Amino acid sequence: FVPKHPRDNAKGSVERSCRICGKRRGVIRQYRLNICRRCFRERAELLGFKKY
Amino acid sequence: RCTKVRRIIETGLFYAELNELLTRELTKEGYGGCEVRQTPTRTEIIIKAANTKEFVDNHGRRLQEVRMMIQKRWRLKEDSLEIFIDRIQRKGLSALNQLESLRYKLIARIPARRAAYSIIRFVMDAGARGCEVAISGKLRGARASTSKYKEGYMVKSGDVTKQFVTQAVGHIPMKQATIGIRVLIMLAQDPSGIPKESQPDVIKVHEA
Amino acid sequence: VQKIRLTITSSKLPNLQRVVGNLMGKLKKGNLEVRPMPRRRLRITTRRAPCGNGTETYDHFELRIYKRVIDFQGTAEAVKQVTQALEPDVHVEVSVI
Amino acid sequence: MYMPTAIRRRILRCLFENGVLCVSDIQSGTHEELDCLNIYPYQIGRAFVTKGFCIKTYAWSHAYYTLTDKGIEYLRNYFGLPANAPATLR
RNA sequence: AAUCAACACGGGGAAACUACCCAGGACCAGAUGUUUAUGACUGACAGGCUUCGGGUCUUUCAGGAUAUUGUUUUUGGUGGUGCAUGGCCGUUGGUGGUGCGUGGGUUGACCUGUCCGUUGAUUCAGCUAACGAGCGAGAUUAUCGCCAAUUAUUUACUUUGCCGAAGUCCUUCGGUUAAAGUUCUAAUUGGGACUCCCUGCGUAGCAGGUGGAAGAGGGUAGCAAUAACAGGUCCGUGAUGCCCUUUAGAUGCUCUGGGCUGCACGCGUGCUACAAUGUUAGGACAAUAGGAGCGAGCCUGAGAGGGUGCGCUACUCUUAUAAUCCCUAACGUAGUUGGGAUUGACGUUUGUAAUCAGCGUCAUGAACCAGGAAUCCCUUGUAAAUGUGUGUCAACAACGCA
Repeated sequence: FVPKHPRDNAKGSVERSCRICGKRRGVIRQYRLNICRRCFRERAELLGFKKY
Repeated sequence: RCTKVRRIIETGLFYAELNELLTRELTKEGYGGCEVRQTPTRTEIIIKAANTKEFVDNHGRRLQEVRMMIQKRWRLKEDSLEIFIDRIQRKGLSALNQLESLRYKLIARIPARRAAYSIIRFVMDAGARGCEVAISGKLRGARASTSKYKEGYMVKSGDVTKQFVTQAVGHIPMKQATIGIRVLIMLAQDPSGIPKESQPDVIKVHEA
Repeated sequence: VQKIRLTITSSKLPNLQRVVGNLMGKLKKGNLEVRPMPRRRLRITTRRAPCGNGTETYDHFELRIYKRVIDFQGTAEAVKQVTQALEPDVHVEVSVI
Repeated sequence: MYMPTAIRRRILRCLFENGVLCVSDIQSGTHEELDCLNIYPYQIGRAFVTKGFCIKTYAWSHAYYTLTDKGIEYLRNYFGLPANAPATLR
């Protein structure tokens, strides 16, 4: 366990995953959401985002 | 100590995790959404469900399983968290509740006709202008094929969808294949009930 | 006496306009003297298809942030009473100057 | 799994005291409340479930372990405490 | 993934991780159903083997039931099947369409309702064995443009008054909790445009005109019916059926290194040019974003860069005196001060790593003289030029969204 390669500023750090997804394919870091897009768009209306 | 941006987004992200949590606990109690009140030191949350007795049985032990699960997750202090419950009047017209009734049946091997026209009758008699029920996936054959059962009338377009139309999507895993359940329910406007204003289609002329 | 600022923030405008009415209403009762900040559109522009298939179409998701600032001279006794609205998705930061 | 002995007790006490422990779904993740790797509470949690001492509910990459009737009777046998004896208070 | 509807698409700008692929070496996440307190299993100093080692090995100390052996099968899998499926999305087609109740026609599939002008429109008008209810269209929502109410002297400004500096008799700057406000600034509630008005044409409406901030859906978006495509995605998911993998010399997970960047060649989207309506040198107005990371001012160095870290939880502080254009010079029709590819070296930043990253410096100074047959996009603040933010991001945009 405790993977020894550093991962400070790195794509596969554990912060960088989609929180819901657990996967990192297509991540939204802006406004500190840290959520994958497919994962995002299922549950965007709950967060208070809306189409206009 | 946050920005004016982040206090909105943290509270949004709080709510959506909280709501996906209380899908998976309160399936038996019959969940119907919630509201979150945020204060710097105090948090008050209204859970809403049909079977309010099923909480209060065993002198309110079931709520204290949930309340610790919230408290330990976000590491909030007790006293500073303040959960209530409040009952659903008219279970007929809430979408998440009636989804669960159609989920309850199709596990226990009722035909899909009879499962829909159970709830689609129960919605309309309770008090609603229309409702639609879709049961998408694999019954009988190797190909999947779509049932759609509708009554009343059901508005699909514009802004006026968002105000009037309640809806709820889900799925049932089975021995054979993954079905999808899907129930849209349109409402009547009340005079200041619990929508207020009428549709932008309709107008009413006074009598002379 | 430490002329105090409220700073009222919201996602939704109807839920805001209740709280502004109350916190302006209560300065009528207490009689404290009473003194719109520009709103943000947090636009996030995700590609709406999951896979790479199909014509590249993009949903636009604006979260809106309405923000108002009341402020007044008030003596710490009177201000404790006014602060205590409680609405969904509204915030009120108190700020001493 | 090999746990060390001292960390093992203060998990099963944090289980017994609270009733619900939360742990990140992700393994090799530092754990709050009790400090350790997040493999440690997670892998013991599914051991209890097989025997049937707790219920697992999973949401948003977070695992919740709500402790049932049997596990309350078991952990009095383990720690050696009189009955009554957590977070079922009213 | 392969016509449109694959080919700057998978937000896929891969130096490691990401990562599936290839070469080595570890780990057990071996859950739950005979051995062992007289040590089941576990951790490691130095020096050997070795890419590097408590993987192994010569030594020999540290812990303490969390077990071992065999039997069961959990769980994990970016393994296979999108021709088993859920959801989501593109498309047929955002075109004007779709089909119920009762009645009538037909043996019946089925039809009628849903048919001579008008509209973007099954939009209205009117015909009429049909009459009446729907859904889509419209309405509504969002913003841009014009208004005047409602607030604002420590988050925007203006006027007047004070105190400064120059001018040096009235002009321009900078400052001010100091008096009055709202034309600029910010954003809530309402008003506003309806083919209403006039003239032609044909009741439905159409064309022009006056006025008007705006005139014919005010502009632009958003939302968008039923019915289907074996179109896409099991490489987004604790969405998932079945198949096989778990014989641990693993298709689980992880460490070091390498790949996805390999080039006789063929196509797609783009970028920069072929100059003089230009380049070179010197001089002289934006908007939308984002930010407890942005990074003020002042020093250091040709330059890139470096040091010190003021303000700001933001209409306050900051990225931030944009670039075509304009005005003085230089050049002179040449593969030329056009063009800036490809190569040699030095000076550096980011990073565990520069071996295929970016920036600077001096040298090197290519193909290209407007592009055959073919094809694409576009009607007004549009095309074209011209920059700036943002997404990815430690570092890197010729790309996407604004």
